[PDB]
Amino acid sequence: TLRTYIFLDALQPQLATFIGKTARGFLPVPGQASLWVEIAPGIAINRVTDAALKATKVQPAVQVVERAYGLLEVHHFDQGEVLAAGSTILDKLEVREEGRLKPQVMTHQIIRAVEAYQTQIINRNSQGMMILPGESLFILETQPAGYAVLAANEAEKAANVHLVNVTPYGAFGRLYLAGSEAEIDAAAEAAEAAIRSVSGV
Amino acid sequence: TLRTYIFLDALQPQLATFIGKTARGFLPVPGQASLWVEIAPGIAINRVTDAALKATKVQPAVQVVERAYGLLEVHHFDQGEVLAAGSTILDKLEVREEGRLKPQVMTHQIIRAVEAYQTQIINRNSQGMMILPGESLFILETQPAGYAVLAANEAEKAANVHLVNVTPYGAFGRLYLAGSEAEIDAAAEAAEAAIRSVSGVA
Amino acid sequence: TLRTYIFLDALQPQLATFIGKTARGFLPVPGQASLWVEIAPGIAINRVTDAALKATKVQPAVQVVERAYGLLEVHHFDQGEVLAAGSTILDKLEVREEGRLKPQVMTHQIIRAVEAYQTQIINRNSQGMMILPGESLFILETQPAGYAVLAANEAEKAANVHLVNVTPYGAFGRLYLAGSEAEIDAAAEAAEAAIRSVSGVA
Amino acid sequence: TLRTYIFLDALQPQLATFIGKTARGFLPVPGQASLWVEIAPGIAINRVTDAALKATKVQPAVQVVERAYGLLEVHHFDQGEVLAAGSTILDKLEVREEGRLKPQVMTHQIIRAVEAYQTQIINRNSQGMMILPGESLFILETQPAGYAVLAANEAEKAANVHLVNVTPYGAFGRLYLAGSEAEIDAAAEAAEAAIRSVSGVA
Amino acid sequence: TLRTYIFLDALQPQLATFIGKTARGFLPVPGQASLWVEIAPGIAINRVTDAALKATKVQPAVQVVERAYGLLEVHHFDQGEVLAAGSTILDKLEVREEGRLKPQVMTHQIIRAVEAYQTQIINRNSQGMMILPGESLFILETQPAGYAVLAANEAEKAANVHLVNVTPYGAFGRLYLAGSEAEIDAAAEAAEAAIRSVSGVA
Amino acid sequence: TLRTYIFLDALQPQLATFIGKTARGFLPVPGQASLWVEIAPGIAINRVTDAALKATKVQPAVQVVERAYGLLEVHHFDQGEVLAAGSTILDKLEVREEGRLKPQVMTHQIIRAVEAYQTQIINRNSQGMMILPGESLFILETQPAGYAVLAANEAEKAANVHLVNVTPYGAFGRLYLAGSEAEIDAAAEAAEAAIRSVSGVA
Amino acid sequence: ADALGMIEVRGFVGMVEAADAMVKAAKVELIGYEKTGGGYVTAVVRGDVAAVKAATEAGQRAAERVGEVVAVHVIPRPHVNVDAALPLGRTP
Amino acid sequence: ADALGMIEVRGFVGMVEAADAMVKAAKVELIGYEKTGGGYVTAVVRGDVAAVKAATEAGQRAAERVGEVVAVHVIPRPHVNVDAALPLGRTP
Amino acid sequence: ADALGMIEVRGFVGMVEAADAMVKAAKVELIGYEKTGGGYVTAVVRGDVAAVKAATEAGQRAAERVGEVVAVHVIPRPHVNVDAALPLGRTP
Amino acid sequence: ADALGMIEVRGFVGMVEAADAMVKAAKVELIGYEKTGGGYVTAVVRGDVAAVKAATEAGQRAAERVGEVVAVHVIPRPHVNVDAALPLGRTP
Amino acid sequence: ADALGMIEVRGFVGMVEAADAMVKAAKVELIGYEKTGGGYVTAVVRGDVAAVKAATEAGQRAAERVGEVVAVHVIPRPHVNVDAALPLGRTP
Repeated sequence: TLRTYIFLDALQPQLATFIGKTARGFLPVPGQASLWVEIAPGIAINRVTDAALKATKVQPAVQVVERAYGLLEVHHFDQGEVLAAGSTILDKLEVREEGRLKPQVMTHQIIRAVEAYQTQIINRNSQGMMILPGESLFILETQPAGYAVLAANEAEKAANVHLVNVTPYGAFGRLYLAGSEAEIDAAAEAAEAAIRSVSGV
Repeated sequence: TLRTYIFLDALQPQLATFIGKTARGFLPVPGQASLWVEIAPGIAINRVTDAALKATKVQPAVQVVERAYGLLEVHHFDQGEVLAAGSTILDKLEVREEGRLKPQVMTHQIIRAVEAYQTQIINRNSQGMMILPGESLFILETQPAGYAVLAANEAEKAANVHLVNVTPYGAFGRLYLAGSEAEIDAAAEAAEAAIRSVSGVA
Repeated sequence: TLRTYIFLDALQPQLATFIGKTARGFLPVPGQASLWVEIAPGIAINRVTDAALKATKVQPAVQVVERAYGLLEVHHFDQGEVLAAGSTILDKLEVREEGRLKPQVMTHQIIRAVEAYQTQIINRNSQGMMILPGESLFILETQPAGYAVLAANEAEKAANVHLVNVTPYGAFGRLYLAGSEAEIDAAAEAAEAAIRSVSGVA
Repeated sequence: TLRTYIFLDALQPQLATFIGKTARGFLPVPGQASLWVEIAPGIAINRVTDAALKATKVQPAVQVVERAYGLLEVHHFDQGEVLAAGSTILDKLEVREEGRLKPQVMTHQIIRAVEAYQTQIINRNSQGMMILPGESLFILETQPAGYAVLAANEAEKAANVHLVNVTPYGAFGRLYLAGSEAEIDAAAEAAEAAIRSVSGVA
Repeated sequence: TLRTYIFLDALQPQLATFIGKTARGFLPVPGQASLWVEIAPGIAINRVTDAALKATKVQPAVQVVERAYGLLEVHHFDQGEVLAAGSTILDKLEVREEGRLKPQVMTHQIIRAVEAYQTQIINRNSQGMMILPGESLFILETQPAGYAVLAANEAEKAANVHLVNVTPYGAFGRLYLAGSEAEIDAAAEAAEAAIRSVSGVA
Repeated sequence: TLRTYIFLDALQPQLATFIGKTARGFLPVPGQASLWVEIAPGIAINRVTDAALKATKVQPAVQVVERAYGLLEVHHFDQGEVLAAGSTILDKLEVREEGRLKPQVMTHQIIRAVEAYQTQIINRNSQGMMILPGESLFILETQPAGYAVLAANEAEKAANVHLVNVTPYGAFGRLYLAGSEAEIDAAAEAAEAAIRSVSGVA
Repeated sequence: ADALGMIEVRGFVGMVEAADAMVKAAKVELIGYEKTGGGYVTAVVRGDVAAVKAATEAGQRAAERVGEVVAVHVIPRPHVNVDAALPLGRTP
Repeated sequence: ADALGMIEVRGFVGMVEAADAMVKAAKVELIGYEKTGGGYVTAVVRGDVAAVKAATEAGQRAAERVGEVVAVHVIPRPHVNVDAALPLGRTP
Repeated sequence: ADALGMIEVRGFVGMVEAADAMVKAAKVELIGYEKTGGGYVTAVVRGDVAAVKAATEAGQRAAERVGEVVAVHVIPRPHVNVDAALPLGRTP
Repeated sequence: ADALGMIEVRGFVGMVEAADAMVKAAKVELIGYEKTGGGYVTAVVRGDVAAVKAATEAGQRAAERVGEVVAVHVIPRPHVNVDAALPLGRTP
Repeated sequence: ADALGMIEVRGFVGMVEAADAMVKAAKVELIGYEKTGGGYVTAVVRGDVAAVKAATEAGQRAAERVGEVVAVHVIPRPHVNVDAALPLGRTP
């Protein structure tokens, strides 16, 4: 059951840096074309990874067999190689581009002027950049989970924010973005437009 | 969606110590009033935390984004600040006291004279005080998970027990309590009376 | 609520080694008879553990209270002692042999000649033995989770493979096996025949 | 070079619980005679452990192979078996009883009525029981680090305390104890009278 | 023997955020006056911490008893309260202001246009903000280790850089700063001019 | 000061797998020429890494700035590229080939027929392949710590054993190998012939 | 009943430092202070026997640094006629 | 159960003055006395450890005035096998 | 059957501290105490020879701090006539 | 199973005095005796390891005075294949 | 079939220590023992060739401590006529 299929054209610097900090695999560098596949059940993603690696010469970074599901990331400098790996992944699953689920948006909010007491909690439980007291915050949950990296890529692509934390796998993909208020507002507009501009089921 | 809203009059010593051991935030001291809010979906708890911290001068300890849910603890020495924070929390969600889910008691057992082979497993996978071999054990699961801290507060308040483990977040909130037989019996009676005295939506 | 009850007559060496590596409890050695009980809710497995330890002199290795469920392992050198512990476990739950859930086989695939880029990810994310590049991989998911130890036990018993990983607790029990092509094929035949030979509730 | 050879003739309950919570190998149950061996250098402890296991029936729990201090714990019900394992360990090391170092009480402090702000740091960085605010705290550093378990054993054997933490390894041996005032005073007196009454060569 | 005694009169925000991320205790907020005491030997810092907490209103975050040293951090909004805690700590240690070791800049090295192959190893072994590929890196080690937070405080106070990782405890105090070229040059100039201008005993 | 400079001209599969499991960087695959550099002091290895990455097409996996030492592992398919990175690292350090310390085997023990109680402690404290009970064990320590990977590489290159654990960094370089008796004898002979046939400063 | 703990310092400053250090170092209750004239003021804490034994020896050790301590004494059980006739804060 | 304290005086007179001062100085229970013959008698008090450490240290000084104190010792936690086989007042 | 262990202390105080340290250090059975008059009492533990050899080395070590130990001895196998004629607790 | 104690004396007189002193000085069980010919006989006691370490050191001390002791050795845990192959009295 | 390992000790006690150390240090089978008179008993282990070479040199080193080792030999392939006539525990 295909839950998420998104093709990132080029990884932004903070997104590639966060993926290389938090992944378990061949870590990406900024500027590479990426791909994210999340299927159900969680162990057939090994077969998906093997199909992609037998077809193309992409390198995988995130391949996490989760509680119920499984997310795969593959990447290469060539968009043609990454799209060929994606076509092989879709041909192995016997589905197409529209077999994925359309990402629901559970909660999107912009928190103005986050106090110090909340920032200490938020970036004790983060893995990327630190949010400072007084800076704004954008939160975002997407079901299925694999679209939060799409939101992070298209949010950093159109603004100047801090990727605090993104959880690309699990029940709900989450997203923490920090920065000034106009930049958080533009990043929130870009991220919501990028999530709502994806077809699915 | 409000799942848990429980107000604690005063944190007992072992409960405040366990929360300061296992919390991610500003640790509580004993004697402080407390407030546990668990909502769904688990990222709006940041908006709830921001509302409470803009309103009052309370200090937060536990704010854990779970797989599907989100918990919040705030605390302050004065009870009026914590109650005003709770009123601001309920106004942000536009719900009331009774909008919370009424907690089910899905397991309550008093395991008496626990052998060494079981105690070593139990307090290999706990954080609080260590249950000894031969002592008793009270177990508890409450759904939603945010009422296990109410059970731990009102169970330590009425007996002399060891808080072996409490887990206020997840699909089921768990509670481990050790001590002598009659004191575990009194704490079990107090905790079962405390969870069943909570109004809410079934 | 019973979900899994499987009696292992003898732990194979790699399975006993993996359980002693990744268990929180008294470590099993090879040659011992094992027993795996997984019930719901997650905290009544403490009562099941106490019942087994008060009845017999069996010794527990895995007693994991999961999010929504709870797993139990007990073991001893004597199959009669382990089966008496199992009889007391089934008498405490007031259920029978067939009260367990019949395990579904939700995915079984033999991935032959696994590339290096996949093996590095797999045995970065495993605890047991390591898969090398070029070796075949057998993967398996069973629902409920407690039958993956039966799958691993019989698959090592009828072949010569490497137990890369097995996760006997959770929503889905997983199994990773590595080795040569014919031996992965024989282990796959043995595991797929050993899971489907389990009676119980569909 | 033999540093620490101590024979714990009876594991007290909180000490056995702490060893089972922080143990690596086959964790013990109380009432067992234990035996701690720490040598220099720290790679010879595998041959020592193998000699003890081929000689006797003992079961090892703590066997740490760190920088050049090799710690080994073995235990069994039978004190004869534990002394036989210790004799085989001393024969395989080709040393005697008195080749161990005489233990050295370095720093013994009793901190009366510890505030809450310090207890959160103390038992956020502990493994055993929790120190509650207001309770007295006894800390202890001994040299070599392997005699801290004798200190914890006799300190629990005398007075009714809480074993907060004890570090049997490293360059120095920690011991954190918590309770009331007179009980911590009696435990500190017994631990000091048990450490420096041990024969050895400084 | 007192090694480090530095009084951070105002915590800058990224330094306060990093201390709250990596501290075991009561987290500081930006604007508070902080203090750092590092002594040798180690476990006397418990009595030092208790003396400071009984004297003043201060509220500690980093209190790490270490393999050979011991570090303490206390902080409060009132700079007079923090300085009175420092005077109490100096009186309990029976030393004065100038008894601290004068810090020594060992290795200041500016690495420019750090390639993406290296940034992942830099930040995977860090806790604070991530270094982006192409940004300059400043590394710094001072002896004693407790003055690295002074270097981090003054480097954030002068220039506009990202704090990657500061390690105030150990044999030497690391400091990783990221940012653009002129800003790393200004922050390095401020850190050099802030460390070597501290009066002490060499 | 150059402690360890060894050029692994081909990574064997289990060594490449262990490095991919325990590396904080970009993972290697079998067949690549590796290169290990260990220096003193510990933080010059960042400038060394920068120089190597700006010079050549190599890709780093292990780069650990430890308590006192610093390690670096670069690797690429082209052995000329890896030797050019080695020449760049030597020219940045301003040392030569023979400035490395000559590695000395400190301990070479074979612990044939390891009983299960020792196996569980060995493989709970390891990352590589599991050791099964009854199999032989080869422990090894080399000084400096970086030559243990050369020992593991040549030992897997000659015989057919299981790699249990190797420690490339620290004061001592450990190596645990498991297999049958003749295979462990062959791997021990090959690793001993690998270590002491390396020139350098005594 | 509750055990009795007394510090007598010639001087009001040395008594308050004693009365501050006794209630910080134990769970005792400072009930008041007695002014017997001549510069002698006397602090009284009153808790159980294990705490007042550690409070006063942390009260005497803290009050010798600032003043002149006259007498320090710990009564483990004062008689019920002592508390009923003398002002020690537990008068029935 | 409770903490165990003992005063052994060679002579019945110094034992009772030890026993009279122990029950007055702290809240203990004089459970009895053990004649061992040859002029030795042992007064046994049994309360919590904060009181019996203060009772027997005051009961010794009252018995060093009139008698001949042989041994003073306080056991804070006597084992449950001691309380069943020896007469210390807590035999089940 | 069981091995025999004995501590003899001139005084009831040093015998109970001997009897406390024996039953805490091993899995023995304190069967009683023998009063041969003149100020002598004899604590008798009786278990297996693994335990009573290590119990009475703890009973000797603790009673020498608090008294005058007369004699410490362990019999690994007492004869069938000794237990049937002397009061050692295992008389059939 | 149980531990294994052995005294080998060149001579039947020195074996029986070795065998009699082992079963008196500890709680062991003399399972038999092995006649390997040429003057060598071996007394085999077999009990727990705390007794067979005390018995065979008392069997040797009594046999060196009357005979010629060849070998004394105590096996604390003999392997299960040794008791299945060699006649030690615990053959299943 | 399987390889053949032998320890010959002048004395029964040094053989059992040899026969115990061989089955612990490898996966071998102690098939029996041969009493050829004069006090020459001989332990025979029999397993695969890499283990019996490690069993005997762990049994030779262990039997020289307590006995008189006469001969040690390991046969990698004993011929099928040897196993049919001589009693090596694999008689067809």
